[PDB]
Amino acid sequence: SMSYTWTGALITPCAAEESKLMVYATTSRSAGLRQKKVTFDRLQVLDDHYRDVLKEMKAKASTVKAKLLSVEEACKLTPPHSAKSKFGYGAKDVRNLSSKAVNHIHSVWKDLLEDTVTPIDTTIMAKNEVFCVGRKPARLIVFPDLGVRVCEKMALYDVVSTLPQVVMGSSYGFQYSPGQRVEFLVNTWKSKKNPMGFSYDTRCFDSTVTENDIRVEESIYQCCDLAPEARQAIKSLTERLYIGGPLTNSKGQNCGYRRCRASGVLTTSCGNTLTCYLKASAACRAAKLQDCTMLVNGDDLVVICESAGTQEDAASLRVFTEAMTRYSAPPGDPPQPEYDLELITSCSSNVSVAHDASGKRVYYLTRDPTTPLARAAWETARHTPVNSWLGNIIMYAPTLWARMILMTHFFSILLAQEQLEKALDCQIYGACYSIEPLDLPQIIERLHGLSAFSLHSYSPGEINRVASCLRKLGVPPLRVWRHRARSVRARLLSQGGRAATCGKYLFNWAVK
Ligand SMILES: CN1CCC[C@@H](CN(C)C(=O)Cn2c(-c3ccccc3)c(C3CCCCC3)c3ccc(C(=O)O)cc32)C1
Ligand SMILES: [Mn+2]
Ligand SMILES: [Mn+2]
Repeated sequence: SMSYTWTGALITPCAAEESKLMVYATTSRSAGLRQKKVTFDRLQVLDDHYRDVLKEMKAKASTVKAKLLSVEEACKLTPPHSAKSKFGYGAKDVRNLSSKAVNHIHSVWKDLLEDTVTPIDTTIMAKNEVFCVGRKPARLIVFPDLGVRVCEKMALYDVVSTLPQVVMGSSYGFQYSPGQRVEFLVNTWKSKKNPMGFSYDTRCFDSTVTENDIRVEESIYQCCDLAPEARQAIKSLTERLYIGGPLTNSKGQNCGYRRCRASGVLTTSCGNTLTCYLKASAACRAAKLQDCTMLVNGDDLVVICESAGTQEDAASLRVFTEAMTRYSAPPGDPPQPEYDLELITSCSSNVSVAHDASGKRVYYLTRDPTTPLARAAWETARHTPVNSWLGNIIMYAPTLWARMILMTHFFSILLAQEQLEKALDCQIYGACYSIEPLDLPQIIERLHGLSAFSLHSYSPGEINRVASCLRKLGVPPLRVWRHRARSVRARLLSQGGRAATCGKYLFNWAVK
């Protein structure tokens, strides 16, 4: 059946958008191009590999016990900036246990227990994301009302935060920090006698997810030891929200129908991950890949295995891709075999090497600096909820490009404007922090270790990538950034106390 049906009505904005300040942002104006790409008929033929894998997943999920969150708990874990409800309350009311929000949530819950059929309304919107130079359309976000989003947490928060790591073990990508991800990948690579690996990424993964996939996910969740009420709500949520439902735009008009994965529900990330893991493990078996190890974050997959030779590997990946296509998930680009860990890119990121103070080799996670640089450029002009600059400084703090350019530029703009002690909002790992720039040294030490302030002798490929990137975007080269940073460091050190600590740790690399 069709991933989507459309009525004719447009996907409309809810606010003042802006598609430029080179660097652009996606808007609702481009939503029609996205609608085209994500609209198609799915075909799926399962086989005994798929079935054998699923059976093993269920046997693991059957050892998981999960509880209901109370309304109260679910209210307290609602994110502070999520969309206000149609029925008269917002995120802030939910979190402060307003009687209006609580009585309406209890009523949504009771309706889920009592009605297991009526499709549930979702709003469709175009996501506003900054990119770099061609132009890609806006991604679509599809979410139900806030009261339903609280009930999803009641039914499933304990399941989605416990089950996946038990079912997928070390392949569950979301349990790792960047350093931990690197350690998994490097250890896996070094365990093979002749390592080969590849990344796979599915072409419109949300749209490839079928009704059967979503029902299979529910059946995994029902292997858990759950309270009766939980089982009924999870079934009712599966039938009324997860498999499909109607879409309505920001102006309350009927946009169409969805018969595929919603991007804006609690189970999206866990479901996608479980479903990809299931099809990818089955596809490794069809392909007959030797000593296979997988890392999965949504539909981003790395596989690392024993090479069987050059032409053998190339053919084996074709058989893998064929199997994945039969299971409903063709790739955006065909996967390529790699014999260098550094060349495998997934979740937009890759492993690279540098040296610590003692001269020990140290592996760290990096990425192409183009999009992060563009995004930080945008937040120099405008101002966001997410502060992607700061998040990137935190997650990629050991990288050459974050230390030399991102850290430098932003502590300079902060000295200039005297905003050192002003806290900034910052979305990292699905949660919104209030970050004080002088807190960074401690945050980076906690996330990456002290070696992050001390790494040198980076790999020549990484240095050249940063350098080509600066040149392509019009930003000063690295010699300029070393000079500026000597200046920024000097100032911070004059300011004493905590700002002196920033200068000492964050810019120790600039000293002569
Ligand atoms: C004539 N030339 C210099 C003045 C204005 C400039 C406009 N451009 C292309 C930029 O500003 C590019 N750019 C950009 C930039 C612009 C667009 C996309 C990506 C980076 C940045 C970002 C780098 C990372 C921190 C955030 C600013 C930037 C920083 C400093 C400087 C600088 O010249 O000192 C330039 C930077 C063009
Ligand atoms: Mn994809
Ligand atoms: Mn992906």
